[PDB]
Order: sequence, then structure tokens, then C-alpha cells
Amino acid sequence: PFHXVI
Amino acid sequence: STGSATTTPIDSLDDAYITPVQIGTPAQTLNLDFDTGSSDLWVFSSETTASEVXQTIYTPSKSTTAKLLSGATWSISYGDGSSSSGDVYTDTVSVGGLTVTGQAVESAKKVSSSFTEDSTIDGLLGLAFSTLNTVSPTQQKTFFDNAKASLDSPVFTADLGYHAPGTYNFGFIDTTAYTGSITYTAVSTKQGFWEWTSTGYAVGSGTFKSTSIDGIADTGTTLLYLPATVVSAYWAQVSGAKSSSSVGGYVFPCSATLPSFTFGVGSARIVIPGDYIDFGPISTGSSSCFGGIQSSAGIGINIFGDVALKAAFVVFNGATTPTLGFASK
Repeated sequence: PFHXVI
Repeated sequence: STGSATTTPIDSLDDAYITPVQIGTPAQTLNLDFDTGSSDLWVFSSETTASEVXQTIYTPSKSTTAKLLSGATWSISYGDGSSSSGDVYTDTVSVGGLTVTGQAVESAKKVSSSFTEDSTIDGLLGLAFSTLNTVSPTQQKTFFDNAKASLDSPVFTADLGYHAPGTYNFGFIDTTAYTGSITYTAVSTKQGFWEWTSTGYAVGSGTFKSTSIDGIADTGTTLLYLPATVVSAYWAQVSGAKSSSSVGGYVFPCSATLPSFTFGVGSARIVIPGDYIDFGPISTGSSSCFGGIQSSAGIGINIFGDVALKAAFVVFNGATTPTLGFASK
């Protein structure tokens, strides 16, 4: 799975 | 002006969605991940270290409109651990027929391993607020912020498909793409995101609980991340479901017929069908499937990712005081 900004 | 582009799942699980983007003169077509959770447009390039390229690349020296932004650099990292960095060109960028000139195109000198490994994604196009952009010394504006002066309405809409193609529109609302009416709710930009407060939730055919849920609308996140108490209430209605430490979330038997999940937008309700919450087998042929609703405790913010957003038609209203709209479809 993806998880886009810090 | 307006634009309209088709967005397609990269794989059989709807892990992410790619949308074509034309960069430079003559146009170089790259497939980018449109991300309402970040604010940088970056690409694989002729500058990228050769061993880290497996993707279609942008070559600035083959584009007659490319300009080096002297002295500018960028460096970004994401919640899934990926990262990239490089230098900056301005160039012409078009999406679905909508053209922006002078867009910052961040050219990767280096990319992290997950990007090398994903043959289908040639870079990112960020759609959060420009205060999150990573260019230094002066931050750069998003494609949406640069487009607003020319758009018919300062809006874009996301219509993501369940194992099916879908659409990103810029500048207009397609009244044939949804049912009932759109309900709008207030946005806070204090953290740079499309951040809003849901009015509560229901599981399946049970009662709606009024409880405020502060979260972000994020097209670049696969799953729906919600408070631990809410996620527990959902999986309590799935007789084979359990949290798995080793797999990294709730898992359940692929044979289950899952309950729907409903979230509040003011007085209105969005219903996620149970089938959307089946993310798919943990490996091909497995009897166990990964849940599409997972706890947000490890991320620290609630995230309305693709599992939620693909059940709705979603309006990102970029007026000076922004708002977020949802309709059923």
C-alpha cells in the first residue's frame, strides 16, 4: 500500500 | 479553461492510480500519481542515477521550454518511507488538455528503492496546499495553484473507480457523475492539507454515532485510516476478522460478505460498500484478505484515502477560503 508528505 | 484526464489503477488491487501528464516541448508523456497529500511535481529523469532507473524518463535537454531554476534544490519524504531529491526546472505541463506554463518540474538526481521497483509510476503530481512544497530557497506552487487564474472555477474533482478507470477534472463539476446533491464542509489549512471534520459514522445497518473525526482527504494513500475505536466497531461486525501483528493490520476470510461503512459530512451520509473494504488476498491464492479500513494510530492523523474516496464524487474547492464537498455516486 501507498501513503503519500512528511 | 478546464482539463479532464483518465486515472487508472496500477494493479489488480487499486494500490494507486496513474494519470498521464505531458511535460516539455515536444511533450514527453509520463504516468504520474496525483497526490492530494503532497505539494511537489517530481519525475524520473535523464539526471537520475542509471542503476536507480528501471519507468519512462523526462530529459530536460530534449525540451526547448525547459529552464534551470538557478540555485534551487528539493528533497522530499513520504509516510510510506519513500523519498527523492534533485534540482529544478520550470517547463510547460499539461493535464487532460489543461496547460500551465512556468510549472516547477522537480528532476530527480536520485530516487528511493520503492520508486525504482514500481515500473508503472514515473513520478508524482502534488495537489495539497503550496506551503508544503519542498523547493529551497523559495517554495514553488502546485499545478492547481498555477492553474487557478485560468480555470472556469477554482476547483478540481476526484472520481476514482473500484477496479475500474475513473477521472480527474479541473475547473468544473460534472453533475452527471454523482447522485443526490453535494454537501460541503469547512477546511483547515493550518497543516497544509485538505483537512476537515466528519460528523460521525455508522457500521452496516446500525446506528449513526455523532463524534467529530478530524482527517485529511488523500488520493495518494491506498486505504481508509480512522480512530482505533471506530475501526474496532467496524471489524466487530465481521465474524472471521482479526488484527494481525505480522501482516500489519486487520485480516479476514476472503469468503466473507462485508458490511458497508457510512461516514458523515454535516447532515449528509456517504456509504462505502462492503466489497470496497475487501482490499484483496494477502498473496495470490490465499484464503485470507487484507482490510481496507485500518487504524490511524501509527500515522497520527486520520486519512480518508482511496477506499473512502472511490465511494464518492469529491470536490476540492480552492477558493480563498477552501471547502471540501462530497456526493454519493
